[PDB]
Parts: sequence; C-alpha cells; structure tokens
Amino acid sequence: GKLRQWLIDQIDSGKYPGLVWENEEKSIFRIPWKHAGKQNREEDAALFKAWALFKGKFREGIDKPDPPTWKRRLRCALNKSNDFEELVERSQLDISDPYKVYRIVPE
Amino acid sequence: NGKLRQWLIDQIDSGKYPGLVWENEEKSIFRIPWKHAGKQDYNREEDAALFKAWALFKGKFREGIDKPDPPTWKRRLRCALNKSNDFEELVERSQLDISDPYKVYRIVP
DNA sequence: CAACTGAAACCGAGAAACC
DNA sequence: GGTTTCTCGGTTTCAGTTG
Repeated sequence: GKLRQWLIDQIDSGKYPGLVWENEEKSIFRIPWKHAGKQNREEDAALFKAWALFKGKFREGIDKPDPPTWKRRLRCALNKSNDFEELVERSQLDISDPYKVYRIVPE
Repeated sequence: NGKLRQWLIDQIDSGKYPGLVWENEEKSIFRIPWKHAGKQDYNREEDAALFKAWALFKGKFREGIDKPDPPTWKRRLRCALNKSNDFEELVERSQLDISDPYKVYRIVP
C-alpha cells in the first residue's frame, strides 16, 4: 500500500496548487477536482501524472500521454482505499476551483 | 448489469406507449416517437412518458422529491441508446422531419 | 442556454491483476 | 490473504447547433 505515504508526501511538498491541508493536525485535506474540456490542462493533471509516473504505469517516451485514465486511476484508488474517507458534506463540486475533501484515517 | 435492453423490450411489448411499436415479426426492429418539446403537436404526458419511465427505473428521478425535467430524461435515454451495442440506429429510415417524427432502432443479438 | 446533439470525459461496482 | 487496475454499463459535461 504505497498510496498513503505517497499522498501525504505530495501534500506536504506543496508543489500542487489547490492541494492543501485543511487543519494543522494534517488529517483532512482538499484535492482539486475539475472537469476537463478538450484540453486547466496540465497544471491540474500533474498529480494524476505524478501518480502514474510513481507506480510505473506511465514511462516518459514510451507510452502515449493520457490524462483521462490518469485521473480515473487516482479516483478509483482513492475511492477503493481504506486510509482515506471522503467528507462528502465538505466537498465543493459546485464552485469555481472546485475540490473534494478527504480525511486520513489513523493506522 | 445489462438492464437497458430487457427494459426497453418489456416497454415495447407493454403497449403502454403509443407509437412505440415493433416493425417486423421477428421483433428485431422498432420505431420510437421523437417529438420536439418546443412544437405544438407535443403532448407533454404521452411524449415524455417513456423517458420519465427510464429515469424512474434507474432511481435518477423520484416523484414528489426531485423536480421534473423532461429534456434531461430525453438526453439521458438518447445517449444511452447511442452508447450501447445492443441498439443500432438506422438513419436512412428514421424520419425526424414529419409532423410525427420518430427514430428507428435495430436490436443486435 | 430553451431544446437538442455527438463526442468525450466521467463514475461506481464488481472482477481481475498484482503485491 | 491485502491493495491497485481493469471492465462494464450507462450518465453527465462540453462546445456548439436548431439534428
């Protein structure tokens, strides 16, 4: 299970706008969830790229780039994981710069 | 899995929907009315019934709770038919240009 | 942006595929 | 036995058109 530490590292790194902590206990955090158009095209997908690079699912100069399945893989991994739970009453999919709110369960 | 095909077959066989009829004996091709809501020949009840029925069958719409939106129901069903491999539209036989327009669909086995 | 459209992006729920 | 991807069967948004 490499998702937990990986995500925490990426949030602490802060190389991703919109990706912030929600409390000084480092337990709840936002993640930008915007709908792609035909292309907000690369800066947002960086996470979805990073993950695909980390788990070796995308190798630069070997595979064809494909942001939709990167975002989908991360979505399915975050939904099916047990270390993360969506605070649905806190998510905000109905604004400009929308996001989803997640709590990190202790383990 | 696979609810749309059987559901539409039962709807066609139900006779509850005027204009929703088989067009051959083998039950392989069928006609489905396709009236534009903005026109005057449009009966709200009868012409939205099938779309509403699909939006009820899948729990997307709930009576008394949600607010009715016939155009969403229409778009939902149309995109669904387009996506599925069980249904193929026969564009040269659909007549979306008469006073009572309709689409025609063939059921692939 | 009223109703409508095709195409693409999107989604959850199992079922594999990994680990 | 423990996580992450893949598949399937539709659904919803995007960028326009009046189908």
